[PDB]
Amino acid sequence: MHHHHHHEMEKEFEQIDKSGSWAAIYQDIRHEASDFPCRVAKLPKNKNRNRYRDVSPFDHSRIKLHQEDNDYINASLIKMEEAQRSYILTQGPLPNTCGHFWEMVWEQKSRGVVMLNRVMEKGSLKCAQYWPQKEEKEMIFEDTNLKLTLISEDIKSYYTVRQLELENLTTQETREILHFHYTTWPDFGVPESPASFLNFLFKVRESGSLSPEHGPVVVHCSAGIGRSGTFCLADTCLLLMDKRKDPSSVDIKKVLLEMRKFRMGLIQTADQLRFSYLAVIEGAKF
Ligand SMILES: NC(=O)[C@H](Cc1ccc(C2=CC(=O)NS2(=O)=O)cc1)NC(=O)[C@H](Cc1ccccc1)NC(=O)Cc1ccc(C2=CC(=O)NS2(=O)=O)cc1
Ligand SMILES: CCCCCCCCO[C@@H]1O[C@H](CO)[C@@H](O)[C@H](O)[C@H]1O
Repeated sequence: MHHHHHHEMEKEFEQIDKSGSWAAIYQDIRHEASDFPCRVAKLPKNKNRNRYRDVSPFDHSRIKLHQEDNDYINASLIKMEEAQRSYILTQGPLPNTCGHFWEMVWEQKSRGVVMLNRVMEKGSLKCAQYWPQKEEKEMIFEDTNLKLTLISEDIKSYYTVRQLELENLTTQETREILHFHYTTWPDFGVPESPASFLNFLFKVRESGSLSPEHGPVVVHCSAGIGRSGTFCLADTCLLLMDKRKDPSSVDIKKVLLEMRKFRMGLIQTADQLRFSYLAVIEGAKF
């Protein structure tokens, strides 16, 4: 990628931004977004497994738990072919689905978990605390054979990184799970700056949590679509620029619509779309 690519990219952002065109672009994405059945998510017995009735995983891409009783979890597999990366986007676990959440992490062989929301937002519980606190580092999930222990916790200004140990109580196998928690990303909003977001994304990448040597990273916010979608779109577009002969050929609208074939509503505001674009052009420099 040469300087002319950077030039066109930056000029384009400026042109879109100065004319406030994000609004129209975002509307077109919403208007063209695909729709597929969500029959399983809507089954009566799955009512208490969904945080929002208007946010469901499509049947074709939903993540199935390996258990036979009820394999449903509100989670979707976002598989980006050209970029060669898979992500699992899920809702913030409910108190009764924290076990399911870790069963998914175990079954999919994930190494990292990216959390982009806070436990309480706008006065209500938007995500059950599914990881241990300092005073009780050990957790055992009801109706599961999984134990979770907090090994380390590093609290920074805009995010916190944790090392966790997940253990299968039946086989005694233990695995290191990295928790990347962005603690200052407002609901329906954007990160404080492209720099903070990029530092976070790069930290996730450097850990190996996004490598094909491990299962798909699990990403979530409250509904698993707005902030989670922004995070994944930026990472994927960055991947495409590093792989393509001509990085300026990346079509952000096309890429987002492709991701939306896997999970509904990815990116919830025009400003989040704008931020994704900004994060990509800023990250392209690195
Ligand atoms: N759309 C939204 O803002 C959020 C989801 C939403 C939340 C957050 C975000 C995020 C922004 C972000 O930046 N990141 S993010 O976390 O992804 C995006 C979307 N959805 C809602 O608030 C909807 C009510 C609604 C429906 C349609 C349109 C508007 C409101 N509320 C519910 O679904 C609660 C509810 C769930 C099940 C039932 C039930 C029906 C039933 O039949 N039985 S029941 O279980 O009681 C009844 C109520
Ligand atoms: C997510 C980041 C996507 C970056 C895609 C940038 C595509 C640049 O596109 C180019 O921008 C130039 C400057 O306006 C125009 O003159 C060119 O005709 C146009 O093809």
